[PDB]
Amino acid sequence: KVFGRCELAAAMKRHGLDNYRGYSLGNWVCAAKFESNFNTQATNRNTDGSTDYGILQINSRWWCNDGRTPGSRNLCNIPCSALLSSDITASVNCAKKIVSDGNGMNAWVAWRNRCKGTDVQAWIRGCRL
Ligand SMILES: C[C@@H](O)CN1CCN(CC(=O)O)CCN(CC(=O)O)CCN(CC(=O)O)CC1
Ligand SMILES: C[C@@H](O)CN1CCN(CC(=O)O)CCN(CC(=O)O)CCN(CC(=O)O)CC1
Ligand SMILES: [Cl-]
Ligand SMILES: [Cl-]
Ligand SMILES: [Cl-]
Ligand SMILES: [Cl-]
Ligand SMILES: [Cl-]
Ligand SMILES: [Cl-]
Ligand SMILES: [Gd]
Ligand code: NA
Repeated sequence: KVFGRCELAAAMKRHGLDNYRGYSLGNWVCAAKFESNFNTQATNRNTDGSTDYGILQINSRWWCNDGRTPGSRNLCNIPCSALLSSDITASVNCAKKIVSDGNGMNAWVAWRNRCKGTDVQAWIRGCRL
């Protein structure tokens, strides 16, 4: 599923991601745009052989099982395919664990380089939320 901006904002808010760990909703929407272009089915292979999955490009090295990242962990206790569903619940629940792990949203490279320090409220501007 390719979400619209306000559609994704509403879903993230409903699932409690807004202000989670102090990160306002626009941070999460901005991260999703640059990680996945709002596409739940996005997948991208990393240099080390892990893969990133879903709207927030969550990494099989630590967070989900894809059966092809030998030696990796599955700290969200999910198949990585659960992160590709039209329903973002699993991605949100796993993102909450990631952003709580000490590094905050710096875990998302596209967020650090393209969202951090910007006017992120622009990403939710105009939406009814
Ligand atoms: C903040 C960094 O630590 C992030 N971290 C980098 C790698 N870590 C480094 C280390 O923990 O020294 C080694 C693996 N780490 C072991 C563990 O955490 O117990 C599991 C994955 N972690 C889970 C987490 O950290 O909550 C996510 C990635
Ligand atoms: C192997 C190293 O990770 C040892 N570690 C070095 C420092 N870590 C590094 C990191 O976790 O990235 C940061 C603090 N760490 C956060 C956490 O672990 O959740 C708490 C203490 N840790 C608990 C543990 O790791 O079992 C012991 C010391
Ligand atoms: Cl929309
Ligand atoms: Cl915001
Ligand atoms: Cl694996
Ligand atoms: Cl594990
Ligand atoms: Cl933080
Ligand atoms: Cl990570
Ligand atoms: Gd860690
Ligand atoms: Na894994």
